[PDB]
Amino acid sequence: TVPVALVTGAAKRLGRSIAEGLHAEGYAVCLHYHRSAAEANALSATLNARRPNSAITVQADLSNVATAPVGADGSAPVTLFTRCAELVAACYTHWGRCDVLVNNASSFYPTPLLRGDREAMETATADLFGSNAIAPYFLIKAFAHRVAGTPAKHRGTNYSIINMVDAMTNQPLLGYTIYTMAKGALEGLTRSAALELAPLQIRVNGVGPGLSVLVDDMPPAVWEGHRSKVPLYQRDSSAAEVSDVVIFLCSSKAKYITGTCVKVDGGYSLTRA
Amino acid sequence: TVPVALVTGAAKRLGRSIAEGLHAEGYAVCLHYHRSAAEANALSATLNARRPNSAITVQADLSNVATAPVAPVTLFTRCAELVAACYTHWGRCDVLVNNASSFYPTPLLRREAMETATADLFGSNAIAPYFLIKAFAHRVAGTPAKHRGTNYSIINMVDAMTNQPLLGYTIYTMAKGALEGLTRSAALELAPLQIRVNGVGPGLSVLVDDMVWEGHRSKVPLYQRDSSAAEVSDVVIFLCSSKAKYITGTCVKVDGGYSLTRA
Amino acid sequence: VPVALVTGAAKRLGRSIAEGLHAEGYAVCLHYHRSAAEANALSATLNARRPNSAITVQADLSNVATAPSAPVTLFTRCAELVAACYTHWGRCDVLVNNASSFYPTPLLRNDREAMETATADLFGSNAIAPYFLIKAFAHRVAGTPAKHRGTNYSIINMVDAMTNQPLLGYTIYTMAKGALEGLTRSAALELAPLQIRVNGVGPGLSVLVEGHRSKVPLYQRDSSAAEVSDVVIFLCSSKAKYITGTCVKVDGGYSLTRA
Amino acid sequence: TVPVALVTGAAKRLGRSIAEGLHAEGYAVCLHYHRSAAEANALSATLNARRPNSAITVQADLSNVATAPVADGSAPVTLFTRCAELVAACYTHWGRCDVLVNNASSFYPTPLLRNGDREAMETATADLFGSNAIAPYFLIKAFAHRVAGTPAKHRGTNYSIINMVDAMTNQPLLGYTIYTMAKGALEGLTRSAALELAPLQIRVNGVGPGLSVLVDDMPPAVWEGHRSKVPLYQRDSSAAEVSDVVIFLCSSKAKYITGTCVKVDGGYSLTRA
Ligand SMILES: NC(=O)c1ccc[n+]([C@@H]2O[C@H](COP(=O)([O-])OP(=O)(O)OC[C@H]3O[C@@H](n4cnc5c(N)ncnc54)[C@H](OP(=O)(O)O)[C@@H]3O)[C@@H](O)[C@H]2O)c1
Ligand SMILES: NC(=O)c1ccc[n+]([C@@H]2O[C@H](COP(=O)([O-])OP(=O)(O)OC[C@H]3O[C@@H](n4cnc5c(N)ncnc54)[C@H](OP(=O)(O)O)[C@@H]3O)[C@@H](O)[C@H]2O)c1
Ligand SMILES: NC(=O)c1ccc[n+]([C@@H]2O[C@H](COP(=O)([O-])OP(=O)(O)OC[C@H]3O[C@@H](n4cnc5c(N)ncnc54)[C@H](OP(=O)(O)O)[C@@H]3O)[C@@H](O)[C@H]2O)c1
Ligand SMILES: NC(=O)c1ccc[n+]([C@@H]2O[C@H](COP(=O)([O-])OP(=O)(O)OC[C@H]3O[C@@H](n4cnc5c(N)ncnc54)[C@H](OP(=O)(O)O)[C@@H]3O)[C@@H](O)[C@H]2O)c1
Ligand SMILES: COC(=O)C1CCN(C(=O)c2ccc(NCc3cnc4nc(N)nc(N)c4n3)cc2)CC1
Ligand SMILES: COC(=O)C1CCN(C(=O)c2ccc(NCc3cnc4nc(N)nc(N)c4n3)cc2)CC1
Ligand SMILES: COC(=O)C1CCN(C(=O)c2ccc(NCc3cnc4nc(N)nc(N)c4n3)cc2)CC1
Ligand SMILES: COC(=O)C1CCN(C(=O)c2ccc(NCc3cnc4nc(N)nc(N)c4n3)cc2)CC1
Repeated sequence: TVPVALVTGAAKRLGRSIAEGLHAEGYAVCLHYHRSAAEANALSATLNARRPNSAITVQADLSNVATAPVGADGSAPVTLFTRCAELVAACYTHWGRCDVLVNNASSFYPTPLLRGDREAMETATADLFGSNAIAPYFLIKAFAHRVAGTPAKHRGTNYSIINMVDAMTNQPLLGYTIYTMAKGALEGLTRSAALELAPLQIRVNGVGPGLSVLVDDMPPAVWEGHRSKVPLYQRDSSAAEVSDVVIFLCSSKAKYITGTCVKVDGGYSLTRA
Repeated sequence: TVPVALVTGAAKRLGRSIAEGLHAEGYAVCLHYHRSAAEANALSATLNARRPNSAITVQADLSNVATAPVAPVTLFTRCAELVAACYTHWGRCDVLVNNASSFYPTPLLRREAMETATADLFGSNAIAPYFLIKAFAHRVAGTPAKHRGTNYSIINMVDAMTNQPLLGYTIYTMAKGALEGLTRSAALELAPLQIRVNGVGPGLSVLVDDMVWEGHRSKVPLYQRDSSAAEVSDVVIFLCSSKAKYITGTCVKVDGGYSLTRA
Repeated sequence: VPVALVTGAAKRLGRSIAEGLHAEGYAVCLHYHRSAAEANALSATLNARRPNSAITVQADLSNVATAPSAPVTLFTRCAELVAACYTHWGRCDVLVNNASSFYPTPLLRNDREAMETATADLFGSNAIAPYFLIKAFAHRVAGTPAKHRGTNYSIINMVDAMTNQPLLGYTIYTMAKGALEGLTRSAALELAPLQIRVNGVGPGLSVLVEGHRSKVPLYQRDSSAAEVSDVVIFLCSSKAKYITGTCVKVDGGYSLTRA
Repeated sequence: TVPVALVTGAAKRLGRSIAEGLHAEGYAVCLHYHRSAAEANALSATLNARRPNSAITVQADLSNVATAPVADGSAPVTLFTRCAELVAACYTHWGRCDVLVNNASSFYPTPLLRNGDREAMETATADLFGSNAIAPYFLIKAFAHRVAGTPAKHRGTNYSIINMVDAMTNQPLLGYTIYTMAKGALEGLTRSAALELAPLQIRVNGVGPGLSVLVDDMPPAVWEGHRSKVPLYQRDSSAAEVSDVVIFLCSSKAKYITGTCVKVDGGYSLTRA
């Protein structure tokens, strides 16, 4: 009877803020994580403490690789598609529903054209394309099938899919090609899924941050200079300044919106060198 | 500290729903109208009944023309006077919604009406907005930083569908392209004053039953209908809320996936 | 012998476009506003290489009234431009909307008349004159009996690669270019049945009158005039006959940059 | 002395016309193919007949799969390896590669929604993404590497990369999600590679057809019905109407253009339902 949100990469930063923002609205939240088990279980505890049985954690590698079956007798590697189906399944198993999907998990590191390895280049392609593009596709598919399979009478009235894209990829970041192409893929998914799932009343939108919760592992004057180029406030956003938009888009007040993106970027994309 | 919204073309349809939506969030509302005096006054009455002194009306032709006093008055002056009306009455203006807009054909293919059409469609949709944003920014720049609002917001009502131009509506389409440029340019220049500038583009919203009505309706992917006024205004209201304080220079399409379509 | 009308033809890109079209065989109507000397000299060069292959026509393209029956509107001056082509050579196959004022209209200081002249000048040259010119052009074609019509009608609007990344203080200019982009799309749709193609070409930084230069990813300079005009010429060629309603950025990657 | 173009999926339709159009401008042309051996060899023969040693054919599956071991004896060949060998082929035979056209592309439905069912699935993802996006990336990588490796004194003066994108993908075709995502990934690559390869004076641009040489495998009236939708001419383009734009972009006349797309669609993207 309570709406259910699945949030990938939910353990920290903008994914946490999204899970939290949805939770404040009344959602039960499936918190996905890959490597951040401690932070995800802690976040779950906070949410459950405020409202019993309003959170769970599920672990999955969203890289475009087949994982190992759980080396022994009777099985076959688990495809990304299956791990994605199981994520959505986790929501139906536990709460009997899934109303909101947020595709937030994403790897982000350089793949330069101009310059051990083989494994680097192979793994990077799978990981960056998986997390940013191919997993969202399969996740959206599982999500869609399970609404299609729900008798109209038992269906939700506010199905929403949010894809976290990037406001800045038309102005690409030097050396981040695979990432950038993956976000471009994700933007196509938004449009194409919004079109094909319209008859089911599944809305599909994007939210593209500019600079948000900027990692500060660098000279302060450099961190500071990066920041200062956002026209608005001359700083990166907080997590909530992004997650609040995600929340609105999922609200029944946004039910005519589909197939679109909202940049949250402090006018950063308006800039030129 | 009641914040003040100026909404152009506020008397009916989407402008009314925006005035109402902002009113419900606590704004005092300057309702601009041109010809729809009766409807604007009635709406002001509703809002004032709910909350005393929370609404006024001001009349202005937003066409790019000079008018008379019975000095012809230029569009720039009428625009400045709109923003000034807000300061005179409540001593502030926090929100501006550029909503008023003419919309009729200017076919390229089968000089009196040509020029008045140009002035009207360009003025309402583009030039008046520019002047309004100018007046708005000047009043803020002139307010000592101590006494400034904390959530200045300008929303331009654009069009989701103008990349897929409506046949025979060239001037209108160009004016909306001009408005999109104003959104980006104003968002950049006013950032240092923390004035956010965004657009909202409806697709098909609140169709008068021109008969065919079912024709257009039926190729909106989402729901196969046009939107209600609130389905648009709610987005406007969000964009004006402090929760949307990192958003500037951008547009939100409210079109039910309509722009995703092809012939 | 096809005819091109080129607004703002006296110097810089307008001149390189006139020249580039002339080298392809076009007769060229060179429009100018103030640059009479330069336009007449250019016309002399072109006529010397090929007799009667160029003329000059003067018009303020600002959205004002000027000079006489009674005040002459922008619409009329625009019609007269296209008419000059038909009168002299009995045709007009290519239109290039190139003429364009470009100067600041700040929202924040750092009155009035300067603003109401600026509005009419920047919107007129960049957007309103183009519309009327496109209108005049389309009517002359619609009125030509089909068997007597050209086979490669082309309109090119000079837009701006960089206006999604607005130049600080240039709001009316930017809005006018956004207006011109809509004209491109709208005219391309409505004139398709007459086989009039309508496209845009957007320079980044071209022929600067260096800080800015060094910011361009490709070559770290501004373009030459020909680096822009050659694109225009291609779009006008029969090889480009399936292209309409689109823009080409000629910007050296400049619009790919961020601050 | 003679500039060299590599054209992927060159055997037929738009890729043949591109190879032909480059050939007419003086290029030697590496014509890659996958399943169309006969057409590619026949096209090579025409080009060689017209100008001796001005064409070669080379075969590669550009699907994102590992392939042809040394019956085997050993290790699987990576897509990246096959891609590098394509560009290598050009250097081995003619000592250069000036132009790369990423034209090969698979195109068939991947519906979100229902009514070889997971090999099909898996092979669709690798094939659509591979041909349309991942192989282009690796090809662009190999190409840039060989230029970077060329002493500036032995470097060509007109290096050009063209990615065949799609004018219509912002108006997505119902049921072709993966294809659409893949083209959005290719658009990312265009922008990103244009930025990163600028310092080596490698230009990187896209050309997006609307409807070109439309397959007529359907009731005439339905075929006529589809073309009739194009506002310009009410027909699909010919192959040359597309390839001539490609050729222009590669010409020295286009040397200031990089990081952009050119729609060749007859105004088709300007339409709405
Ligand atoms: N922050 C920004 O300035 C910014 C800017 C533009 C766009 N965005 C987009 O906004 C979203 C959120 O931003 P963010 O900064 O919060 O993201 P983030 O901190 O970089 O990480 C998001 C989460 O994604 C998960 N992830 C990465 N690769 C994965 C894989 N192979 N399999 C499963 N999960 C994987 C990680 O989960 P675990 O820790 O559990 O392993 C990570 O915690 C991302 O999609 C991002 O690309 C962010
Ligand atoms: N409705 C849609 O499907 C749709 C679609 C795309 C975009 N939009 C945009 O959304 C906004 C609102 O849509 P709408 O249908 O509610 O608007 P609307 O009914 O067509 O008109 C809005 C108001 O604009 C005022 N107006 C028109 N010309 C004016 C002028 N010369 N001077 C001063 N006021 C003038 C009129 O005020 P008076 O009645 O007082 O004279 C009119 O009531 C418009 O900007 C529109 O372009 C709407
Ligand atoms: N150069 C660049 O870096 C750049 C960048 C982006 C876009 N563009 C676009 O490309 C085009 C050409 O650029 P450009 O630098 O060569 O242009 P430009 O030198 O600034 O000026 C073009 C011509 O426009 C004419 N003009 C200006 N105002 C006019 C008016 N009111 N009525 C009639 N003519 C008027 C002038 O003609 P007269 O001299 O005869 O008076 C001028 O020579 C322009 O549309 C421009 O916006 C250029
Ligand atoms: N035709 C159109 O209306 C249209 C519209 C929009 C965009 N485009 C784009 O323009 C380009 C050309 O159009 P087109 O219609 O000529 O293309 P096409 O006929 O469908 O096929 C292009 C070639 O791609 C090759 N290819 C497909 N999958 C491959 C793979 N897994 N590995 C290696 N090669 C593979 C095929 O080569 P083999 O035959 O040798 O196996 C095929 O002949 C494509 O990128 C397309 O996306 C075309
Ligand atoms: C080779 O390295 C370089 O050339 C630069 C890359 C940019 N750089 C940065 O510090 C930096 C970090 C984040 C930037 N963008 C914000 C962003 C975008 N997308 C993201 N996606 C995910 N998944 N996670 C993020 N944190 C993220 N951040 C931009 C620049 C310094 C070194
Ligand atoms: C020459 O006439 C024609 O070719 C068509 C034009 C489209 N048509 C319509 O009924 C129609 C009406 C509104 C349409 N768009 C919605 C829209 C967009 N912008 C607007 N702006 C303002 N200011 N007001 C509106 N109502 C408005 N509506 C699209 C088609 C039938 C006749
Ligand atoms: C208030 O002044 C300023 O803030 C800056 C404005 C930018 N500036 C420049 O030197 C400058 C000049 C041209 C620039 N863009 C190229 C451009 C774009 N459009 C044009 N349109 C026309 N019609 N003519 C041009 N020359 C032109 N140039 C960008 C920056 C220094 C001072
Ligand atoms: C599930 O099937 C359907 O719903 C429709 C799909 C569209 N359809 C078509 O006949 C069709 C064919 C090509 C269309 N687009 C042109 C196009 C775009 N990209 C392409 N890419 C490649 N690689 N090859 C092409 N031939 C190609 N064609 C659009 C519609 C009929 C059935």
